[PDB]
Amino acid sequence: AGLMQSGAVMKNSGASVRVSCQADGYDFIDYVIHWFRQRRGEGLEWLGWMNPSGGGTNYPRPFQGKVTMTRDTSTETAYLDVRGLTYDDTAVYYCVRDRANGSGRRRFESVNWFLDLWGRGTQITVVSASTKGPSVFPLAPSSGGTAALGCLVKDYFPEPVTVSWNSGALTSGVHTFPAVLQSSGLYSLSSVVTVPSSSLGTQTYICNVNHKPSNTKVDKRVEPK
Amino acid sequence: FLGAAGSTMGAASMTLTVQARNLLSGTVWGIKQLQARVLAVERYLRDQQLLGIWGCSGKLICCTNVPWNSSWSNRNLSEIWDNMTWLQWDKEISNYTQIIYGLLEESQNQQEKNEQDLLALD
Amino acid sequence: FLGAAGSTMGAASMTLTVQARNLLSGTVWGIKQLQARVLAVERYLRDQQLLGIWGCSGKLICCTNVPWNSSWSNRNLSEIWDNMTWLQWDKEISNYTQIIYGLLEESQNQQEKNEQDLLALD
Amino acid sequence: LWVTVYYGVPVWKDAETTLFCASDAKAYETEKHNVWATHACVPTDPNPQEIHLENVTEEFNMWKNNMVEQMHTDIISLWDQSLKPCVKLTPLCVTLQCTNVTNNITDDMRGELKNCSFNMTTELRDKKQKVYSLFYRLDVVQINSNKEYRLINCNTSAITQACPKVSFEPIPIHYCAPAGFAILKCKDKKFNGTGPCPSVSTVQCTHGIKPVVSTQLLLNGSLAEEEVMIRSENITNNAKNILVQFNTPVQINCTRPNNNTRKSIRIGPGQAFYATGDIIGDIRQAHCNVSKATWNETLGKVVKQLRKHFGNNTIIRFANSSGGDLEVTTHSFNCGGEFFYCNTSGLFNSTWISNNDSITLPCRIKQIINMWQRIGQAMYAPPIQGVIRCVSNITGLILTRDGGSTNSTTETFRPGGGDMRDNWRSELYKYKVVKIEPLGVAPTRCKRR
Amino acid sequence: IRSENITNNAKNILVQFNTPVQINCTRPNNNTRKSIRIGPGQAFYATG
Amino acid sequence: TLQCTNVTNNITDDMRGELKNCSFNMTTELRDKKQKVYSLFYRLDVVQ
Amino acid sequence: ALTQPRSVSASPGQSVTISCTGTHNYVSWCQQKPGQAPKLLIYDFNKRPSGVSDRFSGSTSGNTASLTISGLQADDEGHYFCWAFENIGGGTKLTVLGQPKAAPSVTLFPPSSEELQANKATLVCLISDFYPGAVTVAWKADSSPVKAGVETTTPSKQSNNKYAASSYLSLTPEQWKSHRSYSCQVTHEGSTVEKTVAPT
Ligand SMILES: *[C@@H]1O[C@H](CO)[C@@H](O[C@@H]2O[C@H](CO)[C@@H](O[C@@H]3O[C@H](CO[C@H]4O[C@H](CO)[C@@H](O)[C@H](O[C@H]5O[C@H](CO)[C@@H](O)[C@H](O)[C@@H]5O[C@H]5O[C@H](CO)[C@@H](O)[C@H](O)[C@@H]5O)[C@@H]4O)[C@@H](O)[C@H](O[C@H]4O[C@H](CO)[C@@H](O)[C@H](O)[C@@H]4O)[C@@H]3O)[C@H](O)[C@H]2NC(C)=O)[C@H](O)[C@H]1NC(C)=O
Ligand SMILES: *[C@@H]1O[C@H](CO)[C@@H](O[C@@H]2O[C@H](CO)[C@@H](O[C@@H]3O[C@H](CO[C@H]4O[C@H](CO)[C@@H](O)[C@H](O[C@H]5O[C@H](CO)[C@@H](O)[C@H](O)[C@@H]5O[C@H]5O[C@H](CO)[C@@H](O)[C@H](O)[C@@H]5O)[C@@H]4O)[C@@H](O)[C@H](O[C@H]4O[C@H](CO)[C@@H](O)[C@H](O)[C@@H]4O)[C@@H]3O)[C@H](O)[C@H]2NC(C)=O)[C@H](O)[C@H]1NC(C)=O
Ligand SMILES: *[C@@H]1O[C@H](CO)[C@@H](O[C@@H]2O[C@H](CO)[C@@H](O[C@@H]3O[C@H](CO)[C@@H](O)[C@H](O)[C@@H]3O)[C@H](O)[C@H]2NC(C)=O)[C@H](O)[C@H]1NC(C)=O
Ligand SMILES: *[C@@H]1O[C@H](CO)[C@@H](O[C@@H]2O[C@H](CO)[C@@H](O[C@@H]3O[C@H](CO)[C@@H](O)[C@H](O)[C@@H]3O)[C@H](O)[C@H]2NC(C)=O)[C@H](O)[C@H]1NC(C)=O
Ligand SMILES: *[C@@H]1O[C@H](CO)[C@@H](O[C@@H]2O[C@H](CO)[C@@H](O[C@@H]3O[C@H](CO)[C@@H](O)[C@H](O)[C@@H]3O)[C@H](O)[C@H]2NC(C)=O)[C@H](O)[C@H]1NC(C)=O
Ligand SMILES: *[C@@H]1O[C@H](CO)[C@@H](O[C@@H]2O[C@H](CO)[C@@H](O[C@@H]3O[C@H](CO)[C@@H](O)[C@H](O)[C@@H]3O)[C@H](O)[C@H]2NC(C)=O)[C@H](O)[C@H]1NC(C)=O
Ligand SMILES: *[C@@H]1O[C@H](CO)[C@@H](O[C@@H]2O[C@H](CO)[C@@H](O)[C@H](O)[C@H]2NC(C)=O)[C@H](O)[C@H]1NC(C)=O
Ligand SMILES: *[C@@H]1O[C@H](CO)[C@@H](O[C@@H]2O[C@H](CO)[C@@H](O)[C@H](O)[C@H]2NC(C)=O)[C@H](O)[C@H]1NC(C)=O
Ligand SMILES: *[C@@H]1O[C@H](CO)[C@@H](O[C@@H]2O[C@H](CO)[C@@H](O)[C@H](O)[C@H]2NC(C)=O)[C@H](O)[C@H]1NC(C)=O
Ligand SMILES: *[C@@H]1O[C@H](CO)[C@@H](O[C@@H]2O[C@H](CO)[C@@H](O)[C@H](O)[C@H]2NC(C)=O)[C@H](O)[C@H]1NC(C)=O
Ligand SMILES: *[C@@H]1O[C@H](CO)[C@@H](O[C@@H]2O[C@H](CO)[C@@H](O)[C@H](O)[C@H]2NC(C)=O)[C@H](O)[C@H]1NC(C)=O
Ligand SMILES: *[C@@H]1O[C@H](CO)[C@@H](O[C@@H]2O[C@H](CO)[C@@H](O)[C@H](O)[C@H]2NC(C)=O)[C@H](O)[C@H]1NC(C)=O
Ligand SMILES: *[C@@H]1O[C@H](CO)[C@@H](O[C@@H]2O[C@H](CO)[C@@H](O)[C@H](O)[C@H]2NC(C)=O)[C@H](O)[C@H]1NC(C)=O
Ligand SMILES: *[C@@H]1O[C@H](CO)[C@@H](O[C@@H]2O[C@H](CO)[C@@H](O)[C@H](O)[C@H]2NC(C)=O)[C@H](O)[C@H]1NC(C)=O
Ligand SMILES: *[C@@H]1O[C@H](CO)[C@@H](O)[C@H](O)[C@H]1NC(C)=O
Ligand SMILES: *[C@@H]1O[C@H](CO)[C@@H](O)[C@H](O)[C@H]1NC(C)=O
Ligand SMILES: *[C@@H]1O[C@H](CO)[C@@H](O)[C@H](O)[C@H]1NC(C)=O
Ligand SMILES: *[C@@H]1O[C@H](CO)[C@@H](O)[C@H](O)[C@H]1NC(C)=O
Ligand SMILES: *[C@@H]1O[C@H](CO)[C@@H](O)[C@H](O)[C@H]1NC(C)=O
Ligand SMILES: *[C@@H]1O[C@H](CO)[C@@H](O)[C@H](O)[C@H]1NC(C)=O
Repeated sequence: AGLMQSGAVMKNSGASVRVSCQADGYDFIDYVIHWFRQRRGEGLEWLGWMNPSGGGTNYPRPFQGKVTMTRDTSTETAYLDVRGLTYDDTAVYYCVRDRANGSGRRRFESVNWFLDLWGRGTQITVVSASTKGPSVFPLAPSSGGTAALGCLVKDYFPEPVTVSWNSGALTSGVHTFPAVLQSSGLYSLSSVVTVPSSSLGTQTYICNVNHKPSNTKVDKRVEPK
Repeated sequence: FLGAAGSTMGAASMTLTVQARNLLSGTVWGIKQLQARVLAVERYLRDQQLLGIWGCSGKLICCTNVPWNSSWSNRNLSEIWDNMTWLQWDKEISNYTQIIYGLLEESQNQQEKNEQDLLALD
Repeated sequence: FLGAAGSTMGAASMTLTVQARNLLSGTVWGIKQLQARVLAVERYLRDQQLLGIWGCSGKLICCTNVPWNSSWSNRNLSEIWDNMTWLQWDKEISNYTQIIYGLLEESQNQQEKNEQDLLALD
Repeated sequence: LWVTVYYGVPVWKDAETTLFCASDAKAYETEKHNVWATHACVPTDPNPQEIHLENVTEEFNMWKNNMVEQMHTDIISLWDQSLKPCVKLTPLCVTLQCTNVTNNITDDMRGELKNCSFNMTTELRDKKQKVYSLFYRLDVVQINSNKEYRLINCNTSAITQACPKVSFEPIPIHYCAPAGFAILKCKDKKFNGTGPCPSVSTVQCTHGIKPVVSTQLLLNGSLAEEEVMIRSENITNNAKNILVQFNTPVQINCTRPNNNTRKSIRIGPGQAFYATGDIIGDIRQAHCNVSKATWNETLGKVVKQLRKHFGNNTIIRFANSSGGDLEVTTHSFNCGGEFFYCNTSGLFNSTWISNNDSITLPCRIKQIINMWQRIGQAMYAPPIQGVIRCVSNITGLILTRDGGSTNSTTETFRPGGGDMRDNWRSELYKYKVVKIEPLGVAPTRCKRR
Repeated sequence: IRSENITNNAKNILVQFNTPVQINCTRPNNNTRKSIRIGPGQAFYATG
Repeated sequence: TLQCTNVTNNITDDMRGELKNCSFNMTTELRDKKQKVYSLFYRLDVVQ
Repeated sequence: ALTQPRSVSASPGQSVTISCTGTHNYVSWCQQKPGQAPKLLIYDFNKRPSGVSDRFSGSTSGNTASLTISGLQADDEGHYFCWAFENIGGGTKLTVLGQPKAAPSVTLFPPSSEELQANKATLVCLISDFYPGAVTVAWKADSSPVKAGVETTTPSKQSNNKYAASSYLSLTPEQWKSHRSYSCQVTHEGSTVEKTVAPT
């Protein structure tokens, strides 16, 4: 049974979008729906609730007018709306069934609210539009723990992005970390190598990258000073 | 419950207490079991009525101021509590139940309670 | 009618006569109150049956040839008619009602009326 | 000590049975065939038959109750009944060449009503029937041309027309139980719906109750007495709607202020339709008026009666609804047959601290309901000629608490509702069904022969 | 095996097994449904 | 009335036609409009 | 606004507590397996209902409220949370004790002189080869933590199973000259580690 969260989706600062929780396996009309949000490594947050009977809801004070959660009884579906989007709304969004509240004689009853049934969630990602080939910056070693360096690459879109070390000739001691959604609505990451201490001056190091969605390949010579 | 109707009458006499236990034990298609429970109640009450109008009413067992009739299948004392069963008896008895009832319900308490009045006065 | 269930048992004993008064007191949506009256009658009759199969049947009050059980909450004589009430008792009693019934309905009249037969003969 | 049993003892417990109505006598005489729906409902005990109870206390739970849902299934049952033989409407889901209005009635009543025109079955089968009628804006819907509309229901749910002989007047009903079952009747005035109630009577024929039909606002209901009362199954649970009962009657006067005209359309045989005709004179919107300062002082005594739970000093605020269907987003109700939805927005834009005309809020009329989410069937509310005016008392309210996650900073309320069962709980708060057992046995030194 | 009087051929014969017979039935096609709208309310359900 | 035909897929004469692809008008949600539609049926649901 | 740890870790088949703290209201508990619908566990501070393993034992002590677990099964890897009405807990990534307590490695890198030539100061903190992949990170300008424009990743698989993650600070080059003792600070399993850079 369960619930049908629509798939993840990207949109844009400002703007607005609609998200679908389809219900199968019981009484759409009985029971009550809630919505919840987890941002980038964040304690989850309440969004709002709807009794699917008459339609009554309650938006918490800081989200009133922001959100617009609704239902269609015939389609047996729950819907949600969000407006004037900001990066601060980058997250994952669950609908969820309470059985202990709502119309109908069937009630499991609990003092605490029941979060019985869970939609899989819908990840919402606000990415300011266009694409923009990225911008690479060299992070060099310097002043023990054997030397280490890399190149970061910044404010691009969309991911992924290729980074290689001397046409990828070297792969000893390399790691290319996950992207990061900055506030700006664009991404940024970095590729790192570690090396011996005498390996500088002699052996030298550069970054190959390409963001082929923008068709932009780049070579940057990284140097500690 | 109806444990051994094939055990003889004298054996069966020991308990008459569970057949009288579960005998009540506490939309169309829903109308029906109502129509059934109601006549189960009527059968129970027809019983209790035929009972009370006899000197019986005192539940289960009840001696009576009318004896036997020869012709009503002359038999013996050990031939029935030790060698017969219940339906075994009433299938025979089918042929005389009516005037049995008739004489109980009349010639008994009616006389008996009027005679009682004749002494319930002095 | 149910006047003062909070009055003690010895006080409440004075009349048991009105709770037994209004207890009967003389289309769909029309089927329902029929379905209700019928089981009110069944409850009344389940009562009267559980009653008659006990030596009681004689309405309201009825002494009985079985005493007490220690463990069944050993208490005192003035602690209950002068200091307790009805539900107050039966909530405690909930834990033993069944075999109470079981022993009454069996070990009493069945023995008692058979012994009676043993003297209702001579 | 021996044993001895007693028949008629004072013992009962938590049980719930089937129960029957009671509709007294003076309702029985009004000639004209059938009433409300109480066809075989038996009249009321003309004397108050109740017994006060001495030193007894037991626990009422107004939500764990049942006779509320009894009355709920009862009323949707008789709802189905009421219309069951009434006139069908299948030839109305038809295209609708329409337009707006032609009279000096301001944008305050601009269009909204519609003057649709269309064909129809005659009495016979062959001929069509070019006709026209007038409708509230919420009965119709565009479809992608001049002005052809659809009725709202025709993509969801068929519709029957109420028999005009029916009248939508709530009448005091006495719910009365069978024997073996009693109604414990709480008789304090301070019982927040839950817990044991000391001050109690025993009763069987509960008082005459009108099943008033309204959202947010509770009409013609029962009074509270000294200190207005409020009830929640656990208000800390914001989602638990809050139900409040007044000690003070709120005057309310509603009016649909236009003189209508009726059309016995003949979609025969037998089945006759009833349409709107053109209106007499001016056109003005239905609405309601309420005494300003009484409103003021009742919401006073309320906001006084709440901070007890939320600190003697907390920030209070009210508002218009959180957005729902027209039934819950407005004061939905019936008066004189037809059906109002009142913009209760105007009576909540307020913020409350610690310890002149009169209010005119407008309502719009709709004729197409399928209430209790009972879709699959809709009811056509037939028209009424003349004007409609409506005296009512307001006695309670259904509300929603905002969940402003703080500590006890600011808490704000709005008119809740949706679930109709509360309008019953709000007069069921004071009753409990108990199954009595007349049997009780005690040990005692008494012997039989 | 049971018959009201099998010599009466017309009396159908009813037989009961001591042995369960395994049977696996299959309608082996993946269908699709049509909520045709012959409304209001009444919705038809067709084969796709 | 039911303007029909047979099948269009490689499914052998073992499943030749039998199912039918009928097409026809219908009541809409409303009363006026017709509704040109089509559905598939087992051979024993239909007749020439 | 409830407590709950940042991460916990333990060997299979053991016995572990998870604490969440706020008010005497009735907590309840639920379960995020990764990419899985949450699955409610225990309702109303103690009792487990239908289709739930006895191994889970919720209790409380007022304001605080915890969940004991019998027999650690790794099929229960993931996140766990408590709630009490609109007040929510902040998740708890319970991992299992497979391999050793891996002390992380922390590297802090300055803004490229070419970032300075494009006037956007960007500082990086990088955590590598750690386990369990469950760390938190705050910054420190001079002697003061910061709220503005900090982003941090979610840890993941390195080649050698152990974990990797990144923190990015975006400040403008004068904002980066203004505090000297700029610094990144991590907490891995209670052990608090720091690194620092200054404008030079
Ligand atoms: C809910 O609340 C709303 C909002 O308040 C109400 O709406 C009100 O509705 C009423 C009727 O529906 C409206 O009444 C009409 O008023 C107009 C304008 O009258 C003004 O101007 C004249 C001079 O031009 C003044 O003399 C008027 O003074 C009236 O009131 C004073 C007291 O304030 C009184 O002393 C005056 O005598 C005068 O009253 C009437 O006097 C005599 C008898 O005493 C009477 O013959 C005369 O006609 C006066 O009505 C006032 O300042 C007025 O012209 C209207 O009358 C005419 O037109 C209608 C339409 O054809 C005819 O039916 C009628 O017979 C007249 O020919 C109305 O009387 C009112 O304006 C309106 N708004 C307000 C703010 O009150 C709702 O009614 C309420 N509903 C419910 C259910 O509660
Ligand atoms: C009722 O009874 C009837 C009659 O018996 C059943 O009808 C049978 O139905 C099944 C499925 O519905 C038919 O199976 C299909 O077989 C074909 C032909 O396979 C033959 O040729 C290849 C080489 O060309 C052989 O290797 C095959 O050997 C298979 O069987 C042997 C054992 O006998 C086994 O060891 C082999 O590995 C092979 O099995 C499968 O092996 C691997 C995994 O083990 C698997 O990846 C591979 O695909 C093999 O299926 C055999 O001699 C075969 O091509 C079909 O597969 C492909 O097409 C379908 C259609 O797109 C795909 O869904 C599927 O994934 C493959 O792409 C089927 O497997 C069978 O022929 C048919 N008739 C008989 C006589 O068995 C009903 O099913 C029964 N129903 C019920 C309810 O009881
Ligand atoms: C609602 O719309 C209907 C349309 O079906 C209106 O009815 C028709 O209204 C027109 C004018 O709008 C009438 O026209 C005039 O009729 C008179 C008398 O026949 C004639 O003297 C004029 O020359 C002109 O033709 C028309 O007759 C009338 N028909 C009917 C059957 O009513 C109706 O008036 C509209 N109502 C409102 C309140 O807008
Ligand atoms: C709450 O109680 C009041 C007080 O009675 C109700 O007001 C009543 O409104 C109804 C119409 O809804 C009136 O009925 C009609 O009355 C007129 C004249 O009285 C008559 O011509 C009609 O045939 C019909 O009987 C009723 O009279 C009126 N009450 C009084 C005393 O006049 C009100 O309706 C109740 N609340 C609700 C929501 O209905
Ligand atoms: C509850 O109260 C809020 C504010 O107190 C109301 O909010 C308002 O919503 C309406 C409709 O969404 C907005 O209206 C727009 O107004 C323009 C110009 O008058 C009109 O041409 C448009 O067609 C549209 O209706 C309005 O801007 C917005 N804000 C305010 C301050 O009114 C809300 O309507 C109320 N809802 C209920 C159910 O009471
Ligand atoms: C059962 O019969 C129906 C007839 O009502 C078939 O539907 C129609 O099938 C034809 C082809 O047989 C489709 O024609 C083609 O349509 C596409 C897309 O519109 C177009 O690109 C081609 O140029 C050509 O016109 C037609 O669209 C389609 N219509 C509908 C409403 O389905 C159906 O395919 C038959 N099914 C089977 C299993 O035989
Ligand atoms: C009512 O029926 C009349 C016919 O009696 C309709 O008038 C026809 O409308 C159609 C529009 O598609 C035209 O094509 C015809 O030429 C019209 N005249 C005829 C048939 O004589 C009228 O539109 C109908 N009105 C409705 C359905 O609202
Ligand atoms: C609305 O409230 C008023 C309160 O004034 C009610 O009037 C009272 O009605 C009751 C019963 O009808 C009487 O016992 C009181 O004496 C009346 N009050 C006065 C001052 O006489 C009125 O009946 C209510 N209307 C309703 C409920 O429809
Ligand atoms: C609403 O309109 C109708 C129809 O015009 C009015 O009915 C007439 O009313 C007058 C005055 O009461 C009578 O003299 C007529 O005999 C009535 N005729 C009909 C056909 O009903 C009605 O009065 C209007 N409403 C009001 C309140 O006056
Ligand atoms: C609601 O209607 C009633 C009755 O029409 C109004 O009460 C009258 O009020 C006037 C003054 O406002 C008095 O002169 C009358 O004696 C009152 N009569 C009755 C029967 O109450 C009441 O004021 C109206 N309220 C509103 C807000 O319109
Ligand atoms: C109920 O009344 C309120 C105000 O009394 C209405 O809100 C107004 O809506 C219009 C819609 O265009 C806006 O232009 C106004 O600005 C609003 N009022 C204010 C004060 O801003 C509301 O639309 C009415 N109806 C409902 C259903 O709530
Ligand atoms: C919100 O409540 C206030 C009352 O405090 C209403 O205030 C009105 O303000 C307008 C102009 O700003 C005045 O013309 C009115 O006379 C005021 N009325 C009152 C009762 O003070 C305000 O109208 C309310 N909002 C809405 C939408 O009705
Ligand atoms: C029968 O056909 C339907 C429709 O093509 C299949 O439904 C899809 O199934 C796949 C695999 O299970 C899913 O990934 C899709 O999301 C399903 N889509 C829809 C719209 O249902 C169905 O799976 C097919 N039957 C079987 C046994 O696979
Ligand atoms: C469905 O209805 C259409 C009309 O919309 C029918 O098409 C007509 O068929 C008749 C056959 O007797 C022709 O004479 C007409 O010329 C056709 N076109 C029209 C009326 O525009 C179609 O045959 C119907 N299909 C069915 C009933 O299966
Ligand atoms: C007993 O039955 C016989 C039948 O042989 C009959 O003659 C006799 O009258 C019966 N006894 C009485 C008392 O009627
Ligand atoms: C029945 O008893 C009689 C004596 O009354 C005796 O002569 C006869 O043999 C007995 N027969 C049977 C079958 O008991
Ligand atoms: C009375 O109850 C006790 C329980 O302590 C039990 O042992 C005893 O058998 C009971 N009395 C009889 C007569 O069974
Ligand atoms: C009960 O009676 C006993 C004597 O049988 C006595 O010792 C005891 O104090 C009494 N207690 C109560 C509470 O009546
Ligand atoms: C009728 O009113 C609607 C509502 O705005 C408007 O769109 C339309 O133009 C109006 N038509 C006429 C003929 O007045
Ligand atoms: C209501 O909830 C609160 C907090 O969750 C709790 O203290 C109380 O026991 C609950 N039940 C009530 C008030 O009946």
